Amino acid sequence: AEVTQLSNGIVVATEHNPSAHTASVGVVFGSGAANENPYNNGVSNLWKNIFLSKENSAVAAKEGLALSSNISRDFQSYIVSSLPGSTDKSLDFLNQSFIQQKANLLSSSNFEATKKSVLKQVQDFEENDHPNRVLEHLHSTAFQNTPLSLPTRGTLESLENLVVADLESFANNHFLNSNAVVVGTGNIKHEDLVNSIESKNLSLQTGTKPVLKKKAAFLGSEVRLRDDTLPKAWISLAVEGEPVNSPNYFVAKLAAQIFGSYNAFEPASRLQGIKLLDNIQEYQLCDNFNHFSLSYKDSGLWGFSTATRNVTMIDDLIHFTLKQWNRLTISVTDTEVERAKSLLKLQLGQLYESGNPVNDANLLGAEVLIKGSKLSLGEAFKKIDAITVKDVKAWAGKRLWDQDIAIAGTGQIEGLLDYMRIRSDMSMMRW
Amino acid sequence: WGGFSVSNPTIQRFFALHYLVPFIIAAMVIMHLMALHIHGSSNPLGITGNLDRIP
Ligand code: HEM
Repeated sequence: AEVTQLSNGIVVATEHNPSAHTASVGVVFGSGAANENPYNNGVSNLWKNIFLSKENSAVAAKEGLALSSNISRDFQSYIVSSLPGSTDKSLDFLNQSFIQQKANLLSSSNFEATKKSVLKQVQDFEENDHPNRVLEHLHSTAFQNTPLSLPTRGTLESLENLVVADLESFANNHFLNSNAVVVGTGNIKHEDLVNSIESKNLSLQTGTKPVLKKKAAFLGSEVRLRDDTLPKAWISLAVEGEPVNSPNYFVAKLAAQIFGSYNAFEPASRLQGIKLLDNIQEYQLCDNFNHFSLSYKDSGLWGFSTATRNVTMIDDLIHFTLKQWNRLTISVTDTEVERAKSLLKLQLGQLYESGNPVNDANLLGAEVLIKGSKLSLGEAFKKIDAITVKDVKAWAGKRLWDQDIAIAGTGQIEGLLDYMRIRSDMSMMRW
Repeated sequence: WGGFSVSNPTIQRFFALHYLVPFIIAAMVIMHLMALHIHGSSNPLGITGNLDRIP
């Protein structure tokens, strides 16, 4: 990975790979869904679908080019893919839709066709995708009245008030030269990308992103969306975790790998070395679970999600899981730390070394915006190998022992008890 | 009475019956709580309580 700032202030990052048969060039901006207010929530989701509209995709398809876009809470990306030897054609396409000509995409015929397509997607998401809308409600109750609680797709009530003047106002404040990184992955080398950008002189004005007033803060709270006509119950639960650039960034990732993932219908996932599986397989308390560790610029979340049809024993599934989290402070063993070291190196080795240059362009550009450089995979492996049992017990006594939680749930969640009997399971009464 | 008036046999049998009836009350309190368990308590509104319960 090579990073280089040019004479006019453009940051170029490149990860060359000579054994790939494609190349990807794009632009990553450092503003996401957490840079909006509750009135224009959804302008980033509308800018993505304007880029991927049919009249834009038909111009790129005549040259042999494919388009991609991704909206997150801290960044956005607009990526063009081609063959290794058509990389200057994908730079001319990216020039003519972000720099030199943007008023033909925001015509009134193209805007109203795009807006009714996005309104159909958000309506279909809210009635059909139950594990993913419970995790979005967990962000809105844990970080409430703070910028980190807005959903990345927007809401159905906020999207119907957006006009074409809202999209031009968001682009003038956030699509700036001091907020952008030009990325390149696959079969493309660093010097041909720099010389191709420098051939077009690119005036590129000197604005600056608006700064936010409110800092993100965690609050212990809950939200319940009861629906008795649904067949299951979907629950997420979390504490406050680590941000990016934390010293305990990898220790929180190793603690979630100790408890891991589960699928009750796969025979090999029932044989894993996890002590929680002894409690929940006797009466078949759930269908699946997974533990996460999400990290953002300001704060983070650490917890688990689950789905079950055993709706009369929900209180045993929450009680057995939280009693295993207590063991990280008092009685975590040595075999559990050595097993989670090997499975964490396999997990993020498959994340950073897939064969997709579109996935690598998103991970590379999001990291240079925050740190200015990218940590290597060989240096991340030495940090994981130096974690001891005392490092885990020191982290869990600060973040997990007797702390506030955030809960979200939907479906047949009558058997889920009150806040204060789940909150009292965060300590043991033994010690 | 055990006799012709309130006398010595009256007081000696009143104390032995006084030791016993509190243990019969304790057995009827258990039968009282068994009938409470099948339907639960009422509430000051007089309407159903199956929609909102706390432990
Ligand atoms: C030593 C005597 C008694 C004991 C230990 C006792 C105990 C209890 C307890 C613990 C409850 C639970 C709910 C509540 O507190 O309201 C209850 C309810 C009730 N008791 Fe008693 N009780 C006694 C005497 C009586 C008497 C003398 C009556 C009536 C003549 C009575 C009639 C009731 C009724 C109707 C309820 C239900 C009230 C409701 O659910 O709204 N009990 N009792």
